[PDB]
Amino acid sequence: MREKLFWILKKYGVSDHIAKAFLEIPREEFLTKSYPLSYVYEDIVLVSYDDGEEYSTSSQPSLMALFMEWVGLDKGMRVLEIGGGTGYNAAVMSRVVGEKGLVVSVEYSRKICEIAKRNVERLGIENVIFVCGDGYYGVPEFSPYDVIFVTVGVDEVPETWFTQLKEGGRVIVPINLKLSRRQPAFLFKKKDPYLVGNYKLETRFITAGGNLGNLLERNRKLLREFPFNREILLVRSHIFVELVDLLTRRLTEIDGTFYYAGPNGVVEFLDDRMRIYGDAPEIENLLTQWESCGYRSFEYLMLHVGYNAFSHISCSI
Amino acid sequence: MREKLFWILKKYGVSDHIAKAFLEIPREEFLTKSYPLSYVYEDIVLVSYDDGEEYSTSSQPSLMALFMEWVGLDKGMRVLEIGGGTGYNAAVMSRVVGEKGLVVSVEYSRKICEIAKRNVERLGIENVIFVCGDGYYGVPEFSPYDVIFVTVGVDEVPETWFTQLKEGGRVIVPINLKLSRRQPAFLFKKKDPYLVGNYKLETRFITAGGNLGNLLERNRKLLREFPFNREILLVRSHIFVELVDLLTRRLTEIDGTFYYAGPNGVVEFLDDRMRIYGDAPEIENLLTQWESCGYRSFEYLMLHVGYNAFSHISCS
Ligand SMILES: Nc1ncnc2c1ncn2[C@@H]1O[C@H](CSCC[C@H](N)C(=O)O)[C@@H](O)[C@H]1O
Ligand SMILES: Nc1ncnc2c1ncn2[C@@H]1O[C@H](CSCC[C@H](N)C(=O)O)[C@@H](O)[C@H]1O
Ligand SMILES: [Cl-]
Ligand SMILES: [Cl-]
Ligand SMILES: [Cl-]
Ligand SMILES: [Cl-]
Ligand SMILES: [Cl-]
Ligand SMILES: [Cl-]
Ligand SMILES: [Cl-]
Ligand SMILES: [Cl-]
Ligand SMILES: [Cl-]
Ligand SMILES: [Cl-]
Repeated sequence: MREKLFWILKKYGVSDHIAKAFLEIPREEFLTKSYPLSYVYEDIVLVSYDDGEEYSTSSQPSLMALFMEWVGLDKGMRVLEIGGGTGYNAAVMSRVVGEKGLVVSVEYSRKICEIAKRNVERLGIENVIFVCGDGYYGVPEFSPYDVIFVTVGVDEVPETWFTQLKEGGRVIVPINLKLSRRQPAFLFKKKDPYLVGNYKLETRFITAGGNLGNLLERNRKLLREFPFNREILLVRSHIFVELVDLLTRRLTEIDGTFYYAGPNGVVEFLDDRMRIYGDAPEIENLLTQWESCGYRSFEYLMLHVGYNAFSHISCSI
Repeated sequence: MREKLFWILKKYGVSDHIAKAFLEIPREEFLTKSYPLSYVYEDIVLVSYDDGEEYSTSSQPSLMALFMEWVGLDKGMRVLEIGGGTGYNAAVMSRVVGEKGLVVSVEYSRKICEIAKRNVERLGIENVIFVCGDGYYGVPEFSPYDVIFVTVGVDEVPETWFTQLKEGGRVIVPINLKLSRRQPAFLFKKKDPYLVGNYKLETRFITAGGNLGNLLERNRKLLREFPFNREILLVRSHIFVELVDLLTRRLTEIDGTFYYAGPNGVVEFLDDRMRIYGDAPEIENLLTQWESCGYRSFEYLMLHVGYNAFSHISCS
């Protein structure tokens, strides 16, 4: 029953206003497959749709509640959810933001998105708008948003989301760190022209398709030919490459060699060494900042992701 | 007369092969308005043309001789002269490079250029080619050049000249500084992808027209909209802005405020600080290097002007 889930969330430290949201939405109405109710209200992930071709899951309730607590989701806010699925999380967040708030959710699968629209209608929810398409583009018509809530692993936070986010808005997002076979989730706050934030924990969301899952491939198109400049010894190169992936969103690879596709140069990353073609002073700056921060991995650094500005690292503690 | 001029050039340390060229060219043949011969050979600037609307001047002989010495002008070289005027300096250099050398001289004024052509034609000087046009473009066909010899104040050394210059080639050039309104002359040597050089002395030349005199206006068109990033305080801002003018050649201005029009951002220069819109790590690096070099002005620094590369400052 919903009561047990509500209680379990309270035990997790989830506040009353967010926990109450989970008490008001019947999770079973979002599952296309029948499960015993005792299973429906367990704090676990549930397959919500599976036809052999397409698949979707309802996320672990406590993780979603934590995400909501972390971004400070509350009454009257406007949220852009990426990876709506059959709609359960969107429905829960709709109760959190209340009647004056709004939830816009994007689902890439046409079939799954249509099922979500139906579920929203069946439950009589009037403040949840589902959009069927690639979350990469966001939904500018209903921006600005207070929060960008991502429930699918994405290669990057596209500039679209940044532009659609209010100054001071938050982004909770699981990033596909494919080069390390990991999915770290981060919490960012917008302070134009940056998203400033920190790593939170490892997550297990479905990996995104479309333009939210082909960044390496897309960035190959950004590569240009530049004359060789110089080489620089690089310690813990893999750790730095992870940081370039997260901070620049311009990392790509050709034949297994990773390259930063810069606007004025290309940086080829090798085993504890990097070759610079053209100019990439922004990469030299990240390296200096990283060195000043003890060469620690991304989990222990404050990230300043620039939009129409280069990125930087800080570790003031 | 020319005999006195020669003696003076020698007294200034000018080599014999260069000073001798001044004994072979009649300066009076390049002046359209008669002057007493005793004045013609004084070591000064003379008005060589003036129809009331347009005018040109023959530069100070010793300054030209020094320029020649500094770029190592010698026999068989190919020189691109910018700002040919009525042709006197081109003619003198033609003697230095000899029958096997060549002087390609560009003059922007159609009338003055025609006069220059008539002058070398009349004197039978055959290794001088005058081009009537904007020196901004140089003259690709006759490159590679050993030397680019500039005799007019220019806003920048365009990439065209860099491309047309041999590796190891030299450029002697007076640059129109946008802020201080001075015309310091610099000696550069090409070491792809840079022109590496140093300030030599302050000069006074006619300020170039065409694309060699409208850099601020051209760069204003390169400005783009970028979000405010951050503000950076700095001391001796004017000194730094002049270095940005010289090293980046991307300076512009609107209503008296100078801006660096960068590829990825715009830097607004204020009296005691600069505001960065978008990003300009290349400026951030020049700033750090300048501060490292003691916040000194361009006269004391080694400039590495990049072409298809960002620039750098050194002070070894
Ligand atoms: N590029 C892209 N844009 C928008 N949605 C995507 C996507 N790639 C994947 N997805 C979707 O993201 C989803 C995440 S699982 C659904 C979690 C959802 N918040 C709920 O409450 O059920 C899947 O349904 C999947 O098809
Ligand atoms: N963009 C441009 N390209 C080539 N010449 C230019 C110019 N702008 C100005 N000039 C010219 O540069 C000249 C400099 S005065 C001439 C010095 C000349 N070497 C001589 O011996 O007389 C003037 O004739 C002037 O018209
Ligand atoms: Cl490949
Ligand atoms: Cl591949
Ligand atoms: Cl670089
Ligand atoms: Cl560099
Ligand atoms: Cl930077
Ligand atoms: Cl100053
Ligand atoms: Cl001052
Ligand atoms: Cl910055
Ligand atoms: Cl520098
Ligand atoms: Cl340097």
